[PDB]
Amino acid sequence: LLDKKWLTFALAIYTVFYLWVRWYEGVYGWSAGLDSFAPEFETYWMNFLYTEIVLEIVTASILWGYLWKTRDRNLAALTPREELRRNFTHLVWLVAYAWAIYWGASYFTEQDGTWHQTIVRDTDFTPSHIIEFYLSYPIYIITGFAAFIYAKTRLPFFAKGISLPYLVLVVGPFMILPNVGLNEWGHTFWFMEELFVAPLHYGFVIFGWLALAVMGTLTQTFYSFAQGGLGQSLCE
Amino acid sequence: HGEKSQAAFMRMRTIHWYDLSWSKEKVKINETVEIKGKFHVFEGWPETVDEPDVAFLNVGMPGPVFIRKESYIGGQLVPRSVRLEIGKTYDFRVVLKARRPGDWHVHTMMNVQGGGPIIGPGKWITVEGSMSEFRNPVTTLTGQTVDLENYNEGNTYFWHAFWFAIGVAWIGYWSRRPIFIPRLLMVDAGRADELVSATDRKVAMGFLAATILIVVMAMSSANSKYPITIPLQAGTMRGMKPLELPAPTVSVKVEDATYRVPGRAMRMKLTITNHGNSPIRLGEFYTASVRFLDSDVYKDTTGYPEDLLAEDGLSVSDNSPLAPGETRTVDVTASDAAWEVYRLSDIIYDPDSRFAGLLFFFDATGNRQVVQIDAPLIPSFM
Amino acid sequence: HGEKSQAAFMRMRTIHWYDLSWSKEKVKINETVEIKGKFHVFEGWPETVDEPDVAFLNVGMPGPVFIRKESYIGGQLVPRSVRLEIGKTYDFRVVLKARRPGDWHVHTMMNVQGGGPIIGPGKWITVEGSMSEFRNPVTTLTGQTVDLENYNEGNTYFWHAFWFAIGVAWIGYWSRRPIFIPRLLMVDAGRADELVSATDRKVAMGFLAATILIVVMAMSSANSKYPITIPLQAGTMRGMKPLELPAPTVSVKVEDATYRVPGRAMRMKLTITNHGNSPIRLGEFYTASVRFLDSDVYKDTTGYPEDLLAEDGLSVSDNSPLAPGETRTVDVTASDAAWEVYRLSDIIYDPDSRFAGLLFFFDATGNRQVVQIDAPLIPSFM
Ligand SMILES: CCCCCCCCCCCC(=O)OC[C@H](COP(=O)(O)OCC[N+](C)(C)C)OC(=O)CCCCCCCCCCC
Ligand SMILES: CCCCCCCCCC(=O)OC[C@H](COP(=O)(O)OCC[N+](C)(C)C)OC(=O)CCCCCCCCC
Ligand SMILES: CCCCCCCCCC(=O)OC[C@H](COP(=O)(O)OCC[N+](C)(C)C)OC(=O)CCCCCCCCC
Ligand SMILES: CCCCCC(=O)OC[C@H](COP(=O)(O)OCC[N+](C)(C)C)OC(=O)CCCCC
Ligand SMILES: CCCCCC(=O)OC[C@H](COP(=O)(O)OCC[N+](C)(C)C)OC(=O)CCCCC
Ligand SMILES: CCCCCCCCCC
Ligand SMILES: CCCCCCCCCC
Ligand SMILES: CCCCCCCCCC
Ligand SMILES: [Cu+2]
Ligand SMILES: [Cu+2]
Ligand SMILES: [Cu+2]
Ligand SMILES: [Cu+2]
Repeated sequence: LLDKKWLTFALAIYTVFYLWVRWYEGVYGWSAGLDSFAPEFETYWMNFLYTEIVLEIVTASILWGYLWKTRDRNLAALTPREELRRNFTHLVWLVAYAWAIYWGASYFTEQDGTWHQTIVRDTDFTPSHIIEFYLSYPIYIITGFAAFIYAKTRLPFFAKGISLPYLVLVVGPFMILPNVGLNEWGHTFWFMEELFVAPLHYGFVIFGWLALAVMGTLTQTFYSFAQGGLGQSLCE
Repeated sequence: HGEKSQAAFMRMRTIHWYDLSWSKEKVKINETVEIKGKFHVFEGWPETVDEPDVAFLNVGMPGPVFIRKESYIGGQLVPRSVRLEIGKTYDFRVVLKARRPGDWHVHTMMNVQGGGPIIGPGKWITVEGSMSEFRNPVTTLTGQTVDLENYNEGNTYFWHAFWFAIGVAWIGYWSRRPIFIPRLLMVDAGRADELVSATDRKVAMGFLAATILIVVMAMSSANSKYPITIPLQAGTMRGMKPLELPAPTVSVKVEDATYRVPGRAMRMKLTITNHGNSPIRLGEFYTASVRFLDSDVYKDTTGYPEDLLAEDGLSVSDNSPLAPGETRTVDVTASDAAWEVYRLSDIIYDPDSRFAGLLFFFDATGNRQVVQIDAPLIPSFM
Repeated sequence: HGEKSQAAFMRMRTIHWYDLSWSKEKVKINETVEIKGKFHVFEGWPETVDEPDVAFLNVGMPGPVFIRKESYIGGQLVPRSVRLEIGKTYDFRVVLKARRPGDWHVHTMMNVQGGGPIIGPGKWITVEGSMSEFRNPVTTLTGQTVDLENYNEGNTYFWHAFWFAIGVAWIGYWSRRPIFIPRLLMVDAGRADELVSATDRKVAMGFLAATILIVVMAMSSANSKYPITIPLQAGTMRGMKPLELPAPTVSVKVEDATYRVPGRAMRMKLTITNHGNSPIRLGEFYTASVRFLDSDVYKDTTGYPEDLLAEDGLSVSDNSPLAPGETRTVDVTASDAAWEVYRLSDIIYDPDSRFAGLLFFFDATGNRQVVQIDAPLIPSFM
């Protein structure tokens, strides 16, 4: 069996959910979403914020707890074939993480650029940020933490220690979320402008760099793949 | 739409918009709507806002639902940032062409370099038609007429697709062979020197030479066509002509101004001295885009936005005509739901509880006087 | 000489020099030449240039071929930076003493703190003689007369040579023994502790003590001699007295200004309204150090630089006398080889295609009026 159709679901769930989110913000961007003190803003975007934060907390808790509870206790007696299967599953997790990172750090981040360049910033909880800071960022954080936990709990290569590149790849992009404090502070106190290249945004930049640890993470996963079932063929 | 969020005192003492007018309330696609009026730069400009040395006359709107055809300060076009002087009054005019159907809240706003957006009163303007009918023709000094909606779009798409295709071809050429694990194992286990061999180096030399040559040829071709180009035209424009207003014949001294917390009313005691030679009467109090009117003295006919207009929201304790030379002290109450809807009552949250506004005094004949008032605004709780 | 490189619009709208005069065109060594004139700070000062809050009246020249004996703004000496006000006109006077023989292009220039050099018209001034005859005597408040050409030169040379000799003596003392390879080998192979031994430490203690003692003694000796010293005198000088010009009786409105690309001419349509009580006639157009003259109305007699002077370069479509109260619109063409030589035509490269200048109107009696004009300058290609 090896690589199964979990990869198709991993791509499709993010694609479909974010296409629906884009449709939602296209429908309610203006007209319940321009005036932050208007009553329909509360029912169309503040309610969205509340629901998404609650669901994110619940989903993160359930997913991480399940992955940690079902952790493999007897990793020593794991056959190379099952190890290859688990390596492919971890690669599917990494694919989901990469897709979520794309959606969060490219699509909705620049989408918030356009929104904040075309309208007057009205609050810290604008429709664009509701979708970017508090939906897409938590979603990719949850996916990255889940991938890290899966590697640590199923792959003997990633067990017996915390991989530094994986930890950086998972935690650095997470630090973009608390960095929103600098964004809000730097937009209300510093820089009465909408310059996207303002130094108030360098918090996203610096911690966006830590996603480059995917290179060390991926060579680690390549070595984990090539442990027992490295071949032969490869170098043969 | 981005207002009702800014600090109440900051909205009160930056820029006072008055004599606002809108040519139309409902337009077709490609139809023009003109917004006129005056704005006065308040003398007590807050220190947290940089002085309006670099200011831009902008339009508050949800993206380009209109295009700004023209904008004027004084009587001259202002496509760039302009310098304003504190205490001066300027007249402005913005011409908008409808582009996107719908109901849009159009604000006239002034962006200040180091202070941010100063949003004036917003008016609902209806656009009907189809966006597909919109045209934005311009005629160049080279004698060609182009539509700004789609001009250069094909060229942009072509060049971006071409360069993307070149990069994809490079990556795919290297991606025909196995990519990650065998190459990693070859590099690690012994010297590699086998995964990059001719004609790979020849392909790379061809790619590099073709890239440089194509860039040079494309630049030369884009030079032969469009032989006449100019750089982007930028730079703050000085010498904005301010309005030459006559000195007001009415002097007003504010003795205490209070507002109830909570409440929808603001109260102030004014000592009004009438100079000149006509009996005056207080007709309006404008504080922050909100016009409190004494209906027995003045009525709005310019179609001011209803949610910003308090037709009878201004009550004067003694609004009888004030004979010339006479000085009297009256209690003025400005009350309307707008005071809470636009969060003017949230000045209690502000670190500077001072208000500013404009008082409009009218005589029997109908001619009006504009006087500016500013004072501390003291909340009252008991 | 550094002009013809700066942006044309920046040269047009910073500072307008007029009424320039030169006392002499050809001087001997030690002879004085005086440069007089007026400069007007343009109201539309470009935002990229910092406001002339800190400005210095300088001289453009190839090094000290002249020495600046005196310089005045208003009527008072300005050896330091000065504060200028935008829109004001100041009169200046620079006194230069010839120092180096040759033919020198002397410019009056204004350096602005955050904008750089603003170079006025330059004039060729011939200096004859020998540099060896130049003297620059000054008399101090201590009652001694010194020549600034060589004062303190011997003392400077002596002290520098003395300290250089001390350092060379130190190095040579250590350089008598072998330097690099044996010392490196001794330090590496085992503990060294042999290449620095008494009396080397005694020589070093002597060097240190002698250095400190000589510095202290020399400072005390230089304090006993020259007991009276003052620090360097610096600081921007405020309160420059501007010229009290009468308000012009001529109002000019620029309706479109165009220049051909390529070409050596600039065309503009002006609406001139003549107030006052005398018939006026347009006699000059000054744009950037270039004076376009209508020879039938005015002739230059101040010896203006020929390459900057267009004697008949100004053509007015109807330059008949303009009766008081009369308003007429004329087409004004300013054409000369200077427009291309000084790269005024390279405003097409500029990111701000706006011009400014001065129009000089003359009546029959000969008295003149200065009016300032500024407008967008539109290139024409077809
Ligand atoms: C990593 C863990 C992430 C956790 C957060 C997830 C956020 C989910 C969305 C929050 C919505 C909210 O809060 O709003 C609730 C909205 C408010 O719209 P309404 O006024 O009812 O209009 C009618 C509803 N329409 C406008 C959507 C038509 O209504 C709802 O009940 C519908 C919400 C549907 C969400 C599930 C579909 C997602 C796409 C399919 C692929 C997954
Ligand atoms: C919108 C919410 C979707 C949540 C979907 C979660 C699915 C359940 C997670 C999980 O356990 O992994 C599913 C697959 C296959 O791995 P499994 O083989 O099930 O892992 C257990 C291994 N074990 C038998 C040795 C104990 O492993 C994967 O690679 C799953 C990737 C799914 C896409 C990422 C979604 C994460 C959203 C926060
Ligand atoms: C918020 C920012 C995160 C800070 C980063 C710190 C974590 C980085 C290192 C790391 O992840 O290791 C913790 C473990 C991995 O195993 P170990 O660290 O070896 O210890 C396992 C025992 N422990 C689960 C109690 C920790 O991983 C887990 O066991 C996590 C799964 C269990 C947690 C599930 C409950 C959380 C619900 C919200
Ligand atoms: C790899 C990222 C793809 C992002 C595509 C996207 O944002 O799609 C929304 C946009 C919306 O424009 P449109 O298709 O006209 O439908 C409008 C519906 N709303 C307004 C809700 C978005 O177009 C589509 O839905 C095309 C489907 C692409 C599938 C990968
Ligand atoms: C890595 C490069 C960082 C350079 C910082 C920068 O560009 O700051 C511009 C800003 C100048 O402010 P300005 O651009 O004039 O802002 C105009 C808009 N307001 C006045 C509202 C802030 O300077 C500061 O306030 C100090 C920045 C400290 C960086 C650690
Ligand atoms: C207003 C001047 C701001 C200067 C900022 C300098 C930033 C340097 C970062 C090392
Ligand atoms: C090393 C490649 C340099 C290319 C220079 C091309 C100059 C063309 C002038 C139009
Ligand atoms: C350690 C050497 C300090 C020298 C001080 C000399 C003071 C002299 C006062 C004129
Ligand atoms: Cu609005
Ligand atoms: Cu005002
Ligand atoms: Cu020169
Ligand atoms: Cu001038």
